[PDB]
This record gives sequence, structure tokens and C-alpha cells, in this order.
Amino acid sequence: CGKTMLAKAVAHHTTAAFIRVVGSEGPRMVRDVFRLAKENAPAIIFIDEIDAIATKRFDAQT
Amino acid sequence: GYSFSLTTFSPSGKLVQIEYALAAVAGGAPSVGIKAANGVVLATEKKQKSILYDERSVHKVEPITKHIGLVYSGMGPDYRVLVHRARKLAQQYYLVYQEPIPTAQLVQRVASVMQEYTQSGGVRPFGVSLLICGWNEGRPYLFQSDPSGAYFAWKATAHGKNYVNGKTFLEKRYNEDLELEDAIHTAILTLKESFEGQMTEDNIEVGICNEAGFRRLTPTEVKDYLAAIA
Amino acid sequence: NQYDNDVTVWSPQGRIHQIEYAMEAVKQGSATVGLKSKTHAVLVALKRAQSELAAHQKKILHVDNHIGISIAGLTADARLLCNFMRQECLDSRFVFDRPLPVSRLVSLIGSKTQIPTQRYGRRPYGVGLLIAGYDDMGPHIFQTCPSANYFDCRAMSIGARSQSARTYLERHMSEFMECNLNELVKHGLRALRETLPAEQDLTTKNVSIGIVGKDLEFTIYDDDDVSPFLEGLEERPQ
Amino acid sequence: SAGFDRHITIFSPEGRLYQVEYAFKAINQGGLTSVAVRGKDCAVIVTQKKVPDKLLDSSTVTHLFKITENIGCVMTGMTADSRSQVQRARYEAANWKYKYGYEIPVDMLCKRIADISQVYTQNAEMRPLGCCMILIGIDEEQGPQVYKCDPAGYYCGFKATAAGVKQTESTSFLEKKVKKKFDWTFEQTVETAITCLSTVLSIDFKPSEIEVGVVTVENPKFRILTEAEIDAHLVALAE
Amino acid sequence: RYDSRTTIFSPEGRLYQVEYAMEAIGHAGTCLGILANDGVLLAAERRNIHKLLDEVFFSEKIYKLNEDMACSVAGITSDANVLTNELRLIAQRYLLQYQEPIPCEQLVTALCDIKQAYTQFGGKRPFGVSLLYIGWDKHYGFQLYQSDPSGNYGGWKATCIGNNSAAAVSMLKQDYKEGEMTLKSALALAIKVLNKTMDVSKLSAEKVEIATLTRENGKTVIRVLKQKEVEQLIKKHEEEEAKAEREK
Amino acid sequence: YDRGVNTFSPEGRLFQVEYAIEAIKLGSTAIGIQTSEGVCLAVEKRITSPLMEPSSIEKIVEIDAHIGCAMSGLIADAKTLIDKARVETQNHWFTYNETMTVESVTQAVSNLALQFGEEDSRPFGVALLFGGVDEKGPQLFHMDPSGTFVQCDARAIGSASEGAQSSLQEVYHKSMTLKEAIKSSLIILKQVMEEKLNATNIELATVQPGQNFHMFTKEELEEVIKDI
Amino acid sequence: SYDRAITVFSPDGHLFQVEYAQEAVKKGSTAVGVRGRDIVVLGVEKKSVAKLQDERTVRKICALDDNVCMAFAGLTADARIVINRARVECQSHRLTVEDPVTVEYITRYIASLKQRYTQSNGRRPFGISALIVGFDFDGTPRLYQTDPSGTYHAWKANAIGRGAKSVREFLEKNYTDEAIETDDLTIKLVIKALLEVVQSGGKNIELAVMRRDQSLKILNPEEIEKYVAEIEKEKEENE
Amino acid sequence: TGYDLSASTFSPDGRVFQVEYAMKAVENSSTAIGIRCKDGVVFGVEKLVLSKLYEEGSNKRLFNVDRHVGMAVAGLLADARSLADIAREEASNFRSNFGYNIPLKHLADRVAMYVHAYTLYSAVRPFGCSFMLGSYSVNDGAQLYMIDPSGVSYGYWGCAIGKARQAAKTEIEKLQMKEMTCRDIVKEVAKIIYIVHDEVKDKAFELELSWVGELTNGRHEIVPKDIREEAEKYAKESLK
Repeated sequence: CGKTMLAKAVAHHTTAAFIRVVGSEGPRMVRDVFRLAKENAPAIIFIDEIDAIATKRFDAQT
Repeated sequence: GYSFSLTTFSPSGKLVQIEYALAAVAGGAPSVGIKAANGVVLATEKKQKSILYDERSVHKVEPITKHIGLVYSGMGPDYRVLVHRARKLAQQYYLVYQEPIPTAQLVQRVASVMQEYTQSGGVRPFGVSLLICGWNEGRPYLFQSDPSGAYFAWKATAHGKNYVNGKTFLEKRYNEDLELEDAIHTAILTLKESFEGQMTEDNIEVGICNEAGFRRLTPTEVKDYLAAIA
Repeated sequence: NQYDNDVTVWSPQGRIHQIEYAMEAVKQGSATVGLKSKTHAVLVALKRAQSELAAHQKKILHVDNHIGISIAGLTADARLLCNFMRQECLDSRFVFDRPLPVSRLVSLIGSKTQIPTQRYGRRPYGVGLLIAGYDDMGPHIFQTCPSANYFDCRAMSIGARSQSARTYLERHMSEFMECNLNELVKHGLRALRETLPAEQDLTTKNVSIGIVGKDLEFTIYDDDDVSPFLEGLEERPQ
Repeated sequence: SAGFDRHITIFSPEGRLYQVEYAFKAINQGGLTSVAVRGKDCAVIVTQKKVPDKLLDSSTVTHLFKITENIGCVMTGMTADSRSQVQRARYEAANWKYKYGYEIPVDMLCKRIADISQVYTQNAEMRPLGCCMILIGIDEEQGPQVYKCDPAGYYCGFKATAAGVKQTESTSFLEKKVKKKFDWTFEQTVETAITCLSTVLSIDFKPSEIEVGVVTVENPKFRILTEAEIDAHLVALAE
Repeated sequence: RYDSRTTIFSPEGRLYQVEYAMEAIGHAGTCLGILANDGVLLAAERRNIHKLLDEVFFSEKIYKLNEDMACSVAGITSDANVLTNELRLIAQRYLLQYQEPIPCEQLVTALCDIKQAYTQFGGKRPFGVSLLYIGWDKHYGFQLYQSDPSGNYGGWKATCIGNNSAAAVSMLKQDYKEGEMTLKSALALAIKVLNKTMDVSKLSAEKVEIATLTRENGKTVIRVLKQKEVEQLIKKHEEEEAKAEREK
Repeated sequence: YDRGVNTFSPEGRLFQVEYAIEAIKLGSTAIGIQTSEGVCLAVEKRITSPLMEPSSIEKIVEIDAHIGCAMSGLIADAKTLIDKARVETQNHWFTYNETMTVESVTQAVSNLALQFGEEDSRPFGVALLFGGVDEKGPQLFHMDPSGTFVQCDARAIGSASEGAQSSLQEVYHKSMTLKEAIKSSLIILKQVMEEKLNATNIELATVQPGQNFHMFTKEELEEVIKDI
Repeated sequence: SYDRAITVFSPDGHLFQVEYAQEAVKKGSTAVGVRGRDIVVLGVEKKSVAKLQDERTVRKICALDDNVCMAFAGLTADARIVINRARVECQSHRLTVEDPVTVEYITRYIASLKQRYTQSNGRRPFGISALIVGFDFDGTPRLYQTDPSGTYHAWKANAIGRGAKSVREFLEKNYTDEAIETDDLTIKLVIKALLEVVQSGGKNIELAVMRRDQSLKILNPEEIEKYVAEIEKEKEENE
Repeated sequence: TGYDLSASTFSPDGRVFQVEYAMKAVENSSTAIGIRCKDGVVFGVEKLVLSKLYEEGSNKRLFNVDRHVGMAVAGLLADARSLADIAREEASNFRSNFGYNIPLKHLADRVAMYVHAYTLYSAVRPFGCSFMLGSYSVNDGAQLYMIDPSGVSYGYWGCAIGKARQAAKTEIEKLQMKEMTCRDIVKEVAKIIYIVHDEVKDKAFELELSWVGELTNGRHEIVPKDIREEAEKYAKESLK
């Protein structure tokens, strides 16, 4: 629909750097993603189809 | 998580599978039930996915007895099962006592049924939530029975898609002194407010309990309230 | 493996590996030989020794005055099947005073063993059986397996180290048809001796024999009875 | 994703019955379409008869069945599941006929079949039957009925419907036919069904490739149209 | 896995599932039975919170088993409903056999044994219901009893379960009253505990559901309190807290 | 292949019942000797504390006036098996009035044992020795959770089964008097199994064909104690 | 194959779930029973009566026969279940059998019930152990212990529960092989341990006595404190 | 692996892939063929020999369904024996109830239901066999029906099961079974079986024939090939 499209457009027009990770891609990965964001101050992070990791919480089994 | 089985608790003491059943609820078609001063109005959406489906051939509002009406928000077949069970239970109450079953007694019996489907390791609960409208001893009753086996008393409520919108709407636009006609107007208004897409005779169906008798409004009457009104 | 826990589960091979594992459990049992002539049907079993002061276990059972068995498998399954044949021959003699034909008995064995092989949580019957009998239609030697398959064999051998005995039986099948009881029983004893290692040979400890004939009730000869059959038979040179 | 679909009596986090939709796949059964249309005094079903090999007897590979002198049934699904479902239909029809003294209505028979399918849906004891059935019948002075009955336990009556390989194309074609004002004769209804099948499938449609069942108020016997009748209709729509 | 089925202990011997059931109880609407003499009470503020909830029974937390027997609910709703119904059938069994009102402890046992029998079988879920009983019988008269999911039961003059159960029982122990602590003082103490345990300022009448047993004519009466007496009691406790401020 | 007997290994063996054999191994040791004079059984109590009644641990029992038993393993269901053996003798003798062959008693116990995957639980994790006399011969027999059973002349089960079995095999021969067999078995038990003999941890029961009374050894060990 | 179940064995062959039951017994409070020259005495500790918890209701000591008495240490729900079963069994045996109940038979009954309940899938064992004292050992006292493995043994004096390691050794230190003259002396000896186990508070010694001919006898806290004072006088001798 | 573990759950791409494993088991077995001549039905089956140990004419794979109903099977042999037993039971049930011989369509459909219903339940598995039934009703016609492990029942003029489904069907397609009669049908069947790998890799086998025809009285009999062995001679002449 253009969710990534408009984000990319904003990244191009503004001085920002555009870093992207899809939710299907543990916590160390998130740490590295935010750290790599920190290396460029105006840089943008994007999570694509995040819901898989952000699904409603409850008692986890395995 | 603790959802592939129904007969085991979670460490937080949560029956997870039944809340998955409740999540199946409110994903179905919207429905709203309001108790007026006199009557009890239950409205539900009946849009056909295509012109193929015959709107006059199927119904969702069902009279369990000539003074009890049932509406639901869930997959159809489980609702059919519980309608069959409720009709037989009301008839057996009539046989036992020679009295027409009051609203609360039928509601608690159906709640006990939905309860008995909440145990064991090879079954699942009904994924349907129910509004029961009834007349008992001159008093109008509206009840909600939900897959957990519990039931609640409501002067007004709604569930289905956009159900929180229904809660807000009936919180704002409601008073218990409503006349019957204004009550049906409120019912169609909240149905539309939760609704997406056009609404006519073929798209909505409603059922009204009055102390003399309960009846499901014809599509023409559902249009008369639905169109040229509101 | 993913598809090897129960017989109810098929394998992508088009096989049920649990049934094959039951076959292997049968192969775990000691060797047994069966062979028939126009005069007699004889079976012989290699009674596994447990110690020099314990009884060598019985591997030939008697269930009918014209029917006998030799087992190779978990003793419990084989002996309760033996009780099952007890029931059927007794009720047949009750019904029509008939010594139950061997072929129909073996077919019933197969049909009953089939039921576990297609149902969850119930082990198929991990025994292999050789059945000897004489009936109004002929002499009969059958073999039954946990796959519920049943076969008729003029000569057969089931159990561990059997391949040599099976080859010996293949060779002497050309003999057995017109052989006499003495010839048949001595050839069967040698068939069993073919299974054994070099230092192990026929002796009253390890050998059990069962005979059914057109003129004699099926009898199991053990201990002293084995002595005249073995005496006079050729010893084993290296 | 994995876990809420290994067993039938499990609700997904969104409340989705995975195995119901999962059985809905086997309804495809590439080779049949089962288009059914209702006309002013008639009810028509036509199914596509895809025979893979010649040596089979043509009569045995049929997919249309009857449970009442005035009731016709058609199938789309796994053939064994098909025959089991229609046999349960015979069972229910015979029991209703014995108990009430008159044969079962088509709406009640769809209700009973959908009820059993729902029964296997709600309980983990038995797999739901991977097949979809369509019924045509008559009810007194009030009309002809076409009913679709599905493994989910759902059922409904229609002006027309088609559960087939060209699902959305056939359904949209029938909607387009009905969303333009016109009358409905027996030949017009059969013409609509045949045109739907031919256009969505685009095959030249020799007679042996389809089978037609029908019921009509003037002759309420359920009939399977003979090859002569179906070829007459084929040339009628061809010319 | 151990805690996936009710039939498995810990290596320590503990049973996780009943512990999970009491953790579930930890959610329940706060409900207590107060310490009293010549009368008993079992106050249970209704946790249901929505102005459009109709409360047509005027009672969804207290269920009368007989005009000398009442019980509360703290736990699973459908389980509690079926369990209270089963209480009624068991009391009916005893009465229909003997034509005599059941002793409190005997009914308490019978239910707790039934619950235990359900738990200790496999393929079945333990009832996540803790509940309190107030009753009068021939052997001991006024009695209040505690029961847990595992089928345990105990005698308590005053007890509380639900949200902030530990706080409620602790302060009941702090301002423990004995002897001359008759029924009206028990209503006052229940008002105090409900005000302390709940977050609401100026505790609302509809939020609370109160019941009490008093021996009228030796035939006993169990009352579920209406709006007026609840309003009076809560307003009196408010002005009593004001009086406590007056000392400053 | 871990859930029960209804699963077969690649080599066919059931990975449930071998654990029952090892459950035999965790039990107290037990010995049995067959002689033409009489059949004898011995068992170690493992009396946890002498404050217990040593006779309370029924590790040595009398099924009937002609037949006694010993067992090793989980013990708990061994008593159930002794109960089955006693009911077997009672029923068969009261019906037929002919003495139960100890072979037949062991056969009936085996028939009970075959009720964990053969109908419609778990194998009885315990092994047994039976010592009996009958009108046709004095015999000793051995039983194991698999339901198979064997006649033996000198048998040992339980913990330390291998060493005790080796010594018992070495001391045995076919013409021994029961006194020499008993003394050899007792001295073997003393050297390998625990310690010097005493009334609170050892048990002996012997049976002879012409003696339906006192198939036990009780309150007479003193002569052995000074003369072992 | 690890434990993970009730009816399966680890390669060692021991049922670890029975071990878990015995540890579930181990987490319970103290319980030490004895038999004397003629009488049997018992005192239970760890009452810990918390104010509104009136100590009478929980019934730490139950007498279920014309004369026999014990509760069960472990989890009390199964304790009361075996209580109901013991009531039914003792009354039924007294009604049906030509002679009344004996302690040996009822102890075998409890052991067999525990074993039978354990010996099945999906059926939790009673994680409870008990010490039974009875009179009709031909008019003599004797004491038995029952263990969740369904096992029953005979003791002159036994301890189970939180003090099992300690009190038993205490018994091994001082259980006189001299038959206890003045059975009140045995009562003082057992009260010593029943107190010393729980911090010798003197408040939770809740005690029963039966002289092997009498019916149930109970000791009030003051009369038990009398024996406690005699034991204190005996202990003060070291000066 | 996915969800193809039992025949009660729709595996991905709804086809269960379980009863398809049963069909895979069917493919492992030797070939059986069945023809309907102008007035009769003939079945021809090959069966492996165990060894020189094996007794001749043992564990044969033709089976009697009923006095007039004949059976040919392929797949798991013991499952075929159980299927023959239940088919005999069904035939006896109809024979006792209706008082006359069962039409083969009804019996075939009932056995198809037995197999199908066995495919569903979780505690059980689909049959690892597929089979043909044949009969003649002197009143109106001849009849043949073939059933797969799924429960699908269809009729054929010529049908084949085993390790050579399609190749055997190519062999059968060019016969004149449209008008041809059974007496040379047996010869054609024997030579067709010998054509498709008689003993090329598998050393030895036994050939068994079954027959139900009006000239055969319409009952089920095993063809007396001992008479001058004309079909055997023809099948061995098939050498080139």
C-alpha cells in the first residue's frame, strides 16, 4: 500500500539515513539495530510488518 | 503458550484458550442489544458477501420461545448448536414445570451448557457470544452469555467488530426511559456506527421483545427503521 | 524418527517401520525350524540355555492332539496367543466335535494379529510362529508374523542365525516330500545344527522337537526322549 | 503460525479455526465446478466431468446424487468423502421420512448435513469431511430452492452459486447475470449455467465432459439430463 | 512437562497447578467474612465496573444455600456458578435424606472432597475457586469457613480473599476485635477493610454487595443488603474517619 | 521410543521392561536352592532401623502349607502378586481338591503379570522365587516382570545378584543334603552380601514334601549362630 | 527415557513420581507416634493458630473406627479423602465381617488403596503418609506406618514429616527396650520430642491417648503441660 | 514433515499426504489386473515366492468374497486378508437380511465406506491396499468395481493395481474387451502379466486367475489352468 514507500520517500527528502529490518528476522539483534542507528544521528529505523514480535503478551511456554 | 490444551492452567492462573475463544468473538459480525423501558431490542448485521446469497432465506435473530429472542456474534454453526440446545432446554422446562421459562432461568441454563463445553482435553468451547432478550412476569430482561460459561446483565451492550465504538455510543446516547421506537432507533444507529457499508432491508435484521410477545422484525420493517429514518 | 512411533502412522516410503521393528524383535528370538512330509509334519526349536543349573526354556507348545507350535519372540505374546488357540480348538470341538483344521486356525491367528497393527497405542504381536498339523486335507506347516501375514511352507526357519538353516531346508526340500518320519526328523535336527556356531551342536539341552503325523498325536519330545533321536545321528566334523 | 493448526479444536490468537479453512482447500478438487442456478420454476445444477483415463466406466464416475423423489444433490470434494457425505444424506432422509411420514425439506437437509459437519468441527474425535454439497428442491407452492452446504457447518440459499475451480470468476459471472434484469425460464436457467461453465473454463465442452441435474415445478422429479439433452443445450448456446 | 498436567508433582513434591489456581484467586474481587458474635456477615464488594451493568439480581457474589447457610465466590465465574449449584444439590441431598439442616463442617467437607476428587484425576482441570461459608447448625452454630482449590478447608472467625487479600487479613489482625465484637461492629470493620483495600475514595454503594445471617425466631434469616443501609454504613465510616481526624 | 511397551526399538527390544529388570536390581537380594531333601529360600531384610518390627517387612512369605516365596524389587506390588498366588491356590484347591503344581502357581502369577499392554498399566517391577513341594516332585521356580519364568536349581535375584549367583553356582551339586546347602548359602550371604548372621535382617524358609506345617525358620537360629 | 510420568521407568527402573510423592510427604509438619507397654500416645505439633484461625476446625487428629485414630501428614485434601474412605471401610467391615475390625486389616486397606490409585495413568498418588495406632491386636498395642508408595510397616515408635530425620534418631537414642512402665512415662517421653521438634513452645502438642482397651482419649493443653513440666524436671537434673 | 502425521488432520495443501502414503504402500506390491469380457469378469494376479522353502500355492492373493463375488488385491497382504473378512461379513449380512444376493454396487460402496471411515479416526490408519471386486448377475448384467485406500470406488472395463498401474493399463487398452469373451480373455491376461516384467529382475513368481461368468455359472471359481496350460504356453511364448 505504500507503508515502506512513503518512509523511503521521507528518508530521501530529509537528511536521514534509512535502516530497515523486517519482523520475521534475538534481543541482541534489536540492540545492534539501535546501536547502528546511534552511529548516524539523523538516521531512521524501520520495522517492517512488526506484528510477529509485538503480538499480545501472555504466559509463554517454550 | 498454554492454548493448545484447554484443561490446564497457566502460571498466572489464566485459561488462555477461552480468551482465544473470546478473541474469535468480536471478530464476527457486529451486533447490539439494548433494554428499553418497555421492550428489548437486538439488532445485527446481515450483509450478503455477494448478490448470490439470498437475504430473505437466512436469519440470525432466532425466537427460542414466543417470549425469548437470541442474537449472536460468532461463527454460525456453534450458534446453531446452542440454539437447538436452548430450544430443547426451554421445552423441557415447559414439560417439567408446565410454565413458560423465565429469561434468567433459560440464560443460566445456556450458560451452564457453554460451561460444560469448557473442560476436557479433546473439545473446544463455542466461539460465540450471545444476547438473550426476554419478558418475565412483566419485566424485560437482557442478558449476555459468553464462551467462558459466565453471563452478565446489561441494559445495553454490543459486540462484534467495532464493539468498543458500540460501548461508547450506548454510553453517550442512552437512557433507560427510552420508548420502544426510540430504542429501535438507537439500535439501528449503533449498528450503523459499528457498521461499514450500506444498510437497507436486505442488510440488517432486528428482533424486539415486548411483554405480550417477542418477534423478529421483517426486512421491510428493518428498512422502515433503517431507511427514511435516521 | 518422525514417522516411527506407532503403527497407525505411515512412512513416506509406503511402509510402517514399527511393523518392521516387530519383525526385528521376532528375529531376536532363537532359531526354529519346521518341515513336513507326506507322512508327518515336524517342528524343532533351539531352547536357549540360561545357566548350567537352570531349565532350558521351552520353545515348543502343545495345544491340540493334532496341532503344535514353535515360537520365536517375546514369550508373553506367544504364550497368550497359545491360550487363544486353546480357546478356539476347544470351542470348535465343543461346536462340532471336529479337530480344528490347521489352515483356518492360522488364518484366524493372522486376522486377530492384524487388529493391533492398525490401531493406536497397542503393540502388534512381536512373535513369529511355526505351526504344524495334520488334517482331512493334508499335512500343514505355517508361519505367522507380527505383520499378521501367514504363509504355508514345506520348509521354513525363523529366528536368529536362521539363514544357514533356511538354505539347508531349501536344499533338502527336494527330499522332504516323500521322506519318512525318521528321515524328516533327522533332517530337521541337522537344519537346526546349521544355525549354531562351530562349537555349539545338537544336545538335549538346546533341542526340542514336536511331531504330528497321520498315525500319531502331536507330541513334544524333550530331555530323555531327545536322546534316542540324537544318538545314531552323524556328529559334526571340522 | 504453527501450533494452532495441528489439531482441530484449537482457537488461534485471532480466534481462527485453522483446520476449517484448511479443509476448505480440498473443496477445490480440480475438475468440478458445480454451478447451480434458480429460475422462476426450476432449479439447475451442472458439474464439470473431468475423466482422466478412458477405461473407467462413465456411469461410475458420476458426482450427482438423489435423496428424495423431489430432491437433487451434487458434490464437489474428495470422492470418498463425497460418497460418505451423500450416504449420511440418505441416512438422514430415510430417518426423517420414517419419523415424520413425509420426506425431508431441502433446507432442513442442508441444516442436518451442516450440523454433522459442525459436529466434527467442534469435536476432535473425527476429521471434518472435506467436501461441499449442493441441493436443489421444491417447497409447496412457494418455490424452488438451491442450497449450499459446507464442511465448516455453514449453509445458505441462493439465487445461484458455484463452488468450483474458477471460484471467483464463476461467482462474479453469475452475479453479473443476475445484476442485470431478465426473466428465468428452464432453458434460460440452463443456458446461464452452461454459459458460466464454458466462459470460466474456456473449453469447447464436448457432451461427456459435463453432467447436469435438474428439478422443475411442472415435473418435480429430480433428473440427471441425458447426453442428448445436454448436447441440445450445448448447440442451443453455441448457435 | 510437569505443570502441563494435574497428575504430576514437583521433584520437591509440590503441585504447581493448585498454586496457579490461588494465583488466579489473587485476581478476584475483594470479599471477606468478618468477625462477629450473635450474628455473622460475608461482605463482598462487586468488582464489576460499568454503569451499563444492570445487576438485576442485586447479588452476584453471595449465594444463599439455605436460610441458615450462605457462601461467597472468589475465582473462576462458570466454575463458581456450577460449584454453588452443586452446593445446593448436596445440601438438598442431605436435607432430603435426614429432613435436618446440614452441619456447616459436613457440607464444607463434602464439597471440598468433591473438588479434590476432580483435581486428582487426570484429563480434568482443578477448580480455580476459593470461597467462604457462613452458617448456623446444631453442633456449632455461627461458623465461617475458608476453602481453596485443592479441596482444603479451615475455620476462620474473620478472613478475606481476592485483591489485596494479604493486606486485608493483616489489618484485620492489626485491629482484631473479640468478644463484645457483635454484628454491628463487624459491619463497621467490614466498611473499614473495604475502604482500605479498595482504591476508591468515598466508596460507592453499588460497588459493594453485603450479606449477613442473624438468628430470628430460631429459624434464622439471611439478608442481602439493599442500597439504603449500605449508604448509611459507608457514610458513617466516612464521618468516623473525620472524627478520627478531629483528635488532631 | 520412551513412552511405554507399545513402542519397538530398531533392534526390536521394548525400552520399558529392561528398566523393570533394573528395578529388580535395586531390590534386596534373595536366594533359592532346590534339593531332593527340601526346597529353601533366603532373603535380606535391609531393616532400616531395628525400631521397626523386622517381621513387618514381608520379604519372605508363605503362599500355602506346601509353597513359600521370596521377592526382590519395588516390593509394593510383589505383595499383590503373593495375594494373587494365594487366591490361586485357594480357588484351585477348593474347586478341584488336587494340589496346585508350583509350576501352575507360577503360570497363574505370570498370567496376572501380562496385564500392562495385553488388554484393552506398567510391568510389575519385581522378581520372585517360589519354593514348593508336590506329589510328583520338590521344585523351585523363578519369575520376572516380563512374565517369563524358569525352573532353577540355585537362583539369586536383586542387588548383588551376579556375585551371589556365581558363588551359589560354584557350591551347588545335584546330591547335596539340605543342611549343607543351607550352610553354604548362609556363609555365602555372610561373605558377599552384608555381614554376620542375625535374626533381625536375615530370613530363611524351607519346605519338605511330608511337612505341611512350619514352612519357616523362627526362634531357633541360635544353634547356627554358635555353630556357623 | 526420563521420569516425566507416573507409569514409566527411567533406565535405573525406579518410579521417580513415587519419590516426588515421598518428598511431598517430607514437606509436611512433624508427626511422631509410638506404642507403649499397654497404651499408644500421639502428639502433633506446628498448630500455628493465627488468631481468627480457631485450631479445632482443621482437626489435626481424626479417630475413624469404634477405636482407631490418625490424620495424615502431607497435603490435607488427600488426608481427608482417605479419612472418608477409612470411615466407609471400617464401618462396612464391622457390619459385614463376622468379627470387628483389626488394625492390621485397615492398614493393609489404606496401603492397597494408595497402591491401586497410584498404579494407573492420569491418577495422582496420595502424597500422604500416616501412623496408625490400634487396640485389637488381640488386646495389645501396635503401631503401623503407611507410605505413598502404598507400603505399610510395623514400628514400636516412628516419626514422619519435617522431623523424620531428627525425631527418629531421637527415638534411636532413647526408645527404651524396657517396656515403658507407667505409660504416662511414655507420654512424657513422646511429649518431649513433640515439643522439642517445634521449638518446644508448649502450645502445639495436640495429643491423643488410647490404652488399647479404651475408646479415644484426648489431652487438653494444660494436662499435656503437666507431662511437659515433668519432662522439664527430668531434664533439669543435670546440676 | 509439516502436519502430515495422522489421517485426521488436513495437512498443508489440504491433501492429507497420509492416505497418499497408503497409496505409496500399494505401489510397492506386485501387479493385479481385472477385465470384464462380454459375459464375465476375470482377474489375474502375480505373487512373489518366498524361496525354495515356500510351499507351492501358499499365501495366495485371490480371495473369495461370496459364492458369486470374487476379489483381487494389491498392497499390504494382511490388510487385504482383513478386508476380505469384512467383505465376506457384509455379503453375509445382505444375504441374510434381504433374502437374495447383493448387487455388487452396494457391497462395493459399503466396503468403500469401511475403508474411508477407517481413514478418518485418529486412533486408526487408512488401509494400505487397493482392490477389485467382480461378479455377474444373470438377471441383468456383469459388474466390476475398484477401490483405493481413500475409499474411492469406480468401475472399469479393464483395471490394474500394483507396481505397474499405467503400464498395465497401456497393455489392456489395445485389447478388444468391448466384445471379446472370457475364454481367450484368460490367455490375454496371462500374457499381459508376463509382458510386464515376468521374471526380468524378480527371479520367480506364481500366477493365479479368478473368474466369474455366465459360462462359469456366474459364481466365483479359480480358473482350471491345469487343463492343457494354454494360457501358460501363451504367456511364455510372449518371450518375443
